[PDB]
Amino acid sequence: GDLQCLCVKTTSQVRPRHITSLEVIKAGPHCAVPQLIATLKNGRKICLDLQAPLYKKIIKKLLES
Amino acid sequence: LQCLCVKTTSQVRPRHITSLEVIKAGPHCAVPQLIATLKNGRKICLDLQAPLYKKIIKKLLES
Amino acid sequence: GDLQCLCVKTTSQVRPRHITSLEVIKAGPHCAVPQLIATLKNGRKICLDLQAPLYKKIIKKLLES
Amino acid sequence: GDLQCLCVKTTSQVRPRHITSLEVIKAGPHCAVPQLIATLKNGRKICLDLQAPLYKKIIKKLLES
Repeated sequence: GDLQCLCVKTTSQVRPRHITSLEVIKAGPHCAVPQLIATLKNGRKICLDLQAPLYKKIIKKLLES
Repeated sequence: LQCLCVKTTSQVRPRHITSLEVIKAGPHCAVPQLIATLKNGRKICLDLQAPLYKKIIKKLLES
Repeated sequence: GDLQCLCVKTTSQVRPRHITSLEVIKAGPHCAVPQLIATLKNGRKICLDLQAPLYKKIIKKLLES
Repeated sequence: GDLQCLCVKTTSQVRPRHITSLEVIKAGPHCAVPQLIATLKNGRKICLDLQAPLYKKIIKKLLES
């Protein structure tokens, strides 16, 4: 009932080098769970697995760009 | 149908929307996706209802 | 204020067909004018002219699956 | 290109608790450096310096949210 989240289904089926941006959204009254939304080169957006290995490395790639 | 916007909503006040992202239908997602960002920072998926997104696009393009 | 307009100038020579995503940004502290960021199939991003009707057609092509 | 850097300056100090969203934009034709966009409760957006631990504390603050 308190999970009106954009991120319903997540993924790990993406190459880190294809991510142009990552948004980390705090849990809130509407979606009381953290959210990781990543944008691809094609403008396509996807949700990443809260605690899967991939996100950690996506963040490293981004910062060293 | 490997979308982001699996469940959409119309419960939103057009005036609180700071940005709207319109995503074209593709191989990973059968239909178009409307992703609005509110002032507080929150993101949501809008219902593909012409009168509603038209109103929204108007307030944004006329700001 | 920490932010400024993202758009420097707009592009008029582009095919609606090549746009994968369009971001419409309301005016505010960051920028006194609305912004239309179109992402192309290759990943390139451009800004569209507000006066120009070109975008009303891109929104059409986009909104129809 | 059509786009310039969104961040014209940065805010070297803010309490991790004010942030509701952190967008990490990788360097590209739009900007030669990464950019850290933090959205505050009031809806204010500030840019952060690319200091590893400092925002890596804002990111965990958000993930453990």
